[PDB]
Amino acid sequence: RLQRKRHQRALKVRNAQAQREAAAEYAQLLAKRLSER
Amino acid sequence: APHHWLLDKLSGCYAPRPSAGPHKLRESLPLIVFLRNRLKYALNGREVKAILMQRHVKVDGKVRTDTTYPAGFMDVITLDATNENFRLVYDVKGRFAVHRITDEEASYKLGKVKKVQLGKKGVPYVVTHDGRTIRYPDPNIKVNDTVKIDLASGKITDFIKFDAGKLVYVTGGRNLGRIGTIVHKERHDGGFDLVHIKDSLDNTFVTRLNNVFVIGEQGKPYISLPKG
Amino acid sequence: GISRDSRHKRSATGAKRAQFRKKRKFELGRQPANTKIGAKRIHSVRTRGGNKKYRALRIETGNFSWASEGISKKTRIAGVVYHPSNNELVRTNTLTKAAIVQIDATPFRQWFEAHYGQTLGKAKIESSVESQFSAGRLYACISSRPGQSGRCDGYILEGEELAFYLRRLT
Amino acid sequence: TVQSERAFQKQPHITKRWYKNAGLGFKTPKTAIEGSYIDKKCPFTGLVSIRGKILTGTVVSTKMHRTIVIRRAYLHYIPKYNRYEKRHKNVPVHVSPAFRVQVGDIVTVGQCRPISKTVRFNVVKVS
Amino acid sequence: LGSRNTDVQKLALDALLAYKNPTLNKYRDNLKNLLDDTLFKDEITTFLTENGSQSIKAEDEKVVMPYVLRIFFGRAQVPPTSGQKRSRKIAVISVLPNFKKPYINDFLSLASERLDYNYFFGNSHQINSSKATLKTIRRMTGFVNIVNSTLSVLRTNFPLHTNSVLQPLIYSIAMAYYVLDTESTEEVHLRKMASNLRQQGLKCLSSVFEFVGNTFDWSTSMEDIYAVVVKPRISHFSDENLQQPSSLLRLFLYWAHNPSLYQFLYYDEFATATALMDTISNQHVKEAVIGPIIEAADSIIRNPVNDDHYVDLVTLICTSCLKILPSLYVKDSNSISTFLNLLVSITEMGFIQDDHVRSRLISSLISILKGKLKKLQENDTQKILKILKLIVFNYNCSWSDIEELYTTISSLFKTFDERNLRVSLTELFIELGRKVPELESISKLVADLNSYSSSRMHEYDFPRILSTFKGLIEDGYKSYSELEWLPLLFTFLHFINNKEELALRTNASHAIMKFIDFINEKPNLNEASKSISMLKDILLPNIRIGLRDSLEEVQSEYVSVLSYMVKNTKYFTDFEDMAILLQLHRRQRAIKRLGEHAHQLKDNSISHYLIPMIEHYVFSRNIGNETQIAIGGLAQHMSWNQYKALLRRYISMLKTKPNQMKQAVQLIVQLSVPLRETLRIVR
RNA sequence: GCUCAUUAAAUCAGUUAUCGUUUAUUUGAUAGUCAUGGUAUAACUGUGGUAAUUCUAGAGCUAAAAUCUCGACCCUUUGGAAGAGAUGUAUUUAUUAGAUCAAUGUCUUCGGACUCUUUGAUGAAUAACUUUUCGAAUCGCAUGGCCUUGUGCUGGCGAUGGUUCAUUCAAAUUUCUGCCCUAUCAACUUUCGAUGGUAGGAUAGUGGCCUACCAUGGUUUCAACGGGUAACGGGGAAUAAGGGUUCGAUUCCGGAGAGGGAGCCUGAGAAACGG
Repeated sequence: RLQRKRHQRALKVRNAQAQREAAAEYAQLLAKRLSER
Repeated sequence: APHHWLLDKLSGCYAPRPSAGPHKLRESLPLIVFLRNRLKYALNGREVKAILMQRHVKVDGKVRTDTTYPAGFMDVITLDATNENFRLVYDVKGRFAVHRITDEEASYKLGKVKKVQLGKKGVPYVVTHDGRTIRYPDPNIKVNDTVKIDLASGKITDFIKFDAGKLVYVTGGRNLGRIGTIVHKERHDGGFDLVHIKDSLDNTFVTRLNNVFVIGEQGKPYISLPKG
Repeated sequence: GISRDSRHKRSATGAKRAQFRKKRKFELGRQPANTKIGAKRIHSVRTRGGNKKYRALRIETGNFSWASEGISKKTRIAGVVYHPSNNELVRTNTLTKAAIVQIDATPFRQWFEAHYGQTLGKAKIESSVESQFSAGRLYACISSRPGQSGRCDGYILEGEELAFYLRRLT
Repeated sequence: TVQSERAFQKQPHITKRWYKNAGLGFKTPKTAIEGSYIDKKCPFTGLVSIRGKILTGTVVSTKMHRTIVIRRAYLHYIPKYNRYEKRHKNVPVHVSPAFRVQVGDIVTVGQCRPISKTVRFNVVKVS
Repeated sequence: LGSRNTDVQKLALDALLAYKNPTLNKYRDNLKNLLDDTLFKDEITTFLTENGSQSIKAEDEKVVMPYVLRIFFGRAQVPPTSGQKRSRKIAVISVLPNFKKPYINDFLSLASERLDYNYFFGNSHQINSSKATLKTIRRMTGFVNIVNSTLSVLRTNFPLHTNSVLQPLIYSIAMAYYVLDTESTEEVHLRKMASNLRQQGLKCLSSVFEFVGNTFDWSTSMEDIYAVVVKPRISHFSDENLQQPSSLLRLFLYWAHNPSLYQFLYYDEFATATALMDTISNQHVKEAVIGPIIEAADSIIRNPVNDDHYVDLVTLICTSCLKILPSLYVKDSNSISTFLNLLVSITEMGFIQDDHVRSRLISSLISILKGKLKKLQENDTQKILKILKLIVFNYNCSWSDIEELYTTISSLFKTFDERNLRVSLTELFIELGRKVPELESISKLVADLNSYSSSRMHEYDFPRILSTFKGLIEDGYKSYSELEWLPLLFTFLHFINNKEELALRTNASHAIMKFIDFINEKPNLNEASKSISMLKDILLPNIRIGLRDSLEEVQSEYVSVLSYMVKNTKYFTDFEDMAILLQLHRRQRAIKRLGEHAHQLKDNSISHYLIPMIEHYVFSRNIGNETQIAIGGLAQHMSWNQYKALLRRYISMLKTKPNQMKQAVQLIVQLSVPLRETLRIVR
């Protein structure tokens, strides 16, 4: 419970730091490659 | 049970119907007839199931435990027998053909794009024939072009435009896969956009636009089509 | 029990009613869900498994726009005065699409004073709508189909939209 | 004039008249894109989309308002008779108020989310 | 009632119902429906709705005003974590606008009673209650958010009492500045909250200036409000507001727009003007931020102050006008229109009237003449013409600077297209000739421009133009007067654009022949080449102008001019290398007998003369077939680069123009006929 | 699943589009702005009735925020650093959009002015609401960063839960073609709209499908409409029959219904013989 509230608050920010950084990661791949065109 | 399965009439009354998946059902193929009926590799469906559960085979980089996964054009099949790697290919004589590929050409897969559309939050995407969706594509690709997929990510390594002069394999229609794969393109009444193909035996014959499969260049194409 | 099926009709030649099927679940021509004004009532209708249509049976307010500045507030309904495709629909006071219905757009006036600060002669708009802010009975159409939306939406009529419609009023 | 009914019409367009490119090698006449008729069922500056099947044929009837009848025909080869025999099947198509279409008048037609139970095609180019 | 708990709200509603009041007993259903969260929007639309059904009485709503406001503020004080709670907050903001004016003052004082502003009002500017509690910050943020909600609903109706609304907002603004002054690096959450408090307070203050305008007399507390502005913001205000038009910048811009608050900027000791000018003079400023400064100076110019230090504000604007000369070149269409209008307003005031100011204005007019007015509107071109006329109205005149200005004016007169703007430019040149000392050719060109403008005004001056053309034919205008002939070249090009029977075209050819004879008489390598280069610049563009035009009279006049110019001048080495030359049946026979059959190198002379006639024959049947044979002779008489340019012109016209594709291909095949013959000869 | 049923482009075979639609299931992408204060339903005994049902009533007890032309810039790009930057979809209507350059050029006064098929790169979002979402509900492993030394703010894989698109089997209409004797039936359709226009309702959706008000039209001697078919006959539907002349055999096949009309019901499936 308290241990489960540890893993809940850990994972809720873990996919936040994973996906939304990856959201900007291929966004900058678009930005570098649009400058190529 | 049609003839592109390349299965004998003996040993089976009800052919295994393919399940729902990333391909049209007519050129679909379950992995059970790929192993125990064309590779002659298993003997019963129960060990075909045991092949899938013990995860020594995989398709397109995913383990994909299903008896009736439909298999499309030149899918990458990964097996663990002397680290061998397999790819399908189409034959002129109305059948299927799988052959050994090494791992460098197994890393990519050259696939035709189906449609292109601007998506959510203003981003563009593109879809292929195998259901794989690639976003932020090349803006210079059009309908009936092709793309290489990474097999680790879904992005682009290589791409060529549809044109008149380069190797554009044929798939579907009254014909099914003649080697030589190019003359040119023109229009027609009713739609049904005319694509002509000239073989190595130098005969020209017309097809449709949905059968476009740009496989490479004269000399070197990107696919490892074997020797007959 | 209404039919939306295509084979009930006559052919281009006028073929004589070949009588192939009877009615199934798929061509279920639903009832005409005519509404009225009053306290808001909602019906949820399940079609095609997971599509939830919203039948608006009674409705009292709507989201009507004013295109000259592009704004829309919530306005209390008053009553329909004209419909193009029907006349007894007006006497029934049932609000379908494109029906010309009165409102008392007091918060439109309240927004106008909160954006300009000048009274309405008791940057500018044309004179034919100054005839009825004093009356407080502003005309508006219906934009969305209320029978499946479960919502009432429209816009205020604008310039020539009056000058063609009070011509059709009289 | 254009206003001839009990309701004003204007397409929502998903410049005051949004040009829409057909594809399939087509371009608007200048009368259509600077017209005044609204006509949301017309394939240009309207919600309907032109795509798919195309056909060309000769107008045979233009007697009434905003749809016309096209005679398309072929010297149809009956195999047992070894004879090309002309057969016409006059299909009715919609006509937009951008092309002053009379009988004769070779044109091109294509499918336009078919309108009323026999109108399956729509004019896109005159000649 | 002020608590955010719903059970406390229901307990207070039971306390309100227990109070002896018959109107509240009549409105007991209204209190229960407002307490019910499921009927929260329904109670506003029925019980709280005025000018409709189920409205309260006049005496009943006046007595129950504080109870209704405390319930509404308690609904507002609930946190909007949920979407329904956020929609309840928006409905609470919307329902407050239709109650009353004094009830809105009571609800604002109720929010002010929740906060604390007596200690800050008692002190001059110090935060005496030095408590940096986040709860004190959150209470100030809630009152700021409620005021922002109130300003959003009632943007021209939200009244503001000075002691109630303005004093607590200033106290919240001063607390945020005191929090930022005490902002250590440890309390990151408190520093971030005060930053949002400063951002919300500045937007609320900008909205308050936007809401009041000329309504609320804000001049009573304007001294303390600007004291809060000068301390927290004006430390590095010019060094900060440079990304876009800032909240303090828009507050200064609205203070610039309002004449009463313009005196409030004048109440400050020119600190706002010095900050605005230095932000305008920033090294890496943005165009959108600078554009607000230009509009603010235009409002200051259009509305001069009738008070103290107004000339000091005018002198600060004139010093900003000195910085505005290096500006207006690092910037859309509206920015060009605003920069032109600000320069026109500065010239209308005439504050920069010094000789060194006019020297910088001459440099500014040099950059203005450098900027071509093709993209700009004709009114902006007329405004630039009026601004230069204002500089011409100033007596600051030179010789070398006037000569560079006359060269730009002659380029402007040749490129002039508007009838009114060319009339103003000719009047500007008439003013320029009178203003610039030792400008007699400018005065002569002013007489030439006056006859040109009178010819545009009426057709009777066409005989006066012909007499002036006869006078210039009798001239006498040598290479020294080629600057006057440059205005004559612009006038001839203006006549070339028109169709006045080519009388000026033949007279300018006679004037060029007289000028070439004087240039041939003057054997100096500088002045004769300068007249030749002026002739080469004015004829070769006119040859290309005559190439595109269908005026055969212009082409025949150019043919007679080029016959005499090749015979007399013949100066260039490239012209000497190309000097291999000197109805339809006569044109075909002359083309076959020309030097194209006698030369293989003269590409430039053949292309500049015969290719326009070949294109004219391409548009006009037998002549086109004869031109194709003439093109083949010209292709054998051309160079490698010129043949590729003609082929690229032929190939691109074949793809684009569907007029004559086969004729262009036949011309390409005739061009390929000499190319294949030369390729086999090389092989 | 069972028995009775032939209407001759009718089913059916497909040449095709569904940017006009639906989709549980198949894949591929896909977000963010008090360790239950709280209701859990859950059963149980304990007497009864009724001829009688899986008939039944009543009683008690279960520091939730990162991003920026980025910047005043400094002192280096390992950079950091003032702060007008503001940053959830779902429905459901509106308002605003969704070119020129470095030129392999002619030409130049040998700088570089005349800069798309003259190197080459190609333009043509939101203000409101609704009977939103509360914006990882779970889980197996690990037993970490370091003092906030507390049963701590912690993550490496979290397999798997959701949101919206494309694909997929599922059909819905529909494009054309593929059939039999016939003109000793020449006109038929409005004699259930017959043909279009627009609007509205309904539909998952185009739709005369239906309704409203208009205009009167549409298909034909190239045969519209009409008489014949155990259409147990057709369909390459299907291997073959290693010679039973052309098939011995394989299957699709024409529908309605669960005593009979009438209406309703849930499911991505259906007017169910599982109400």
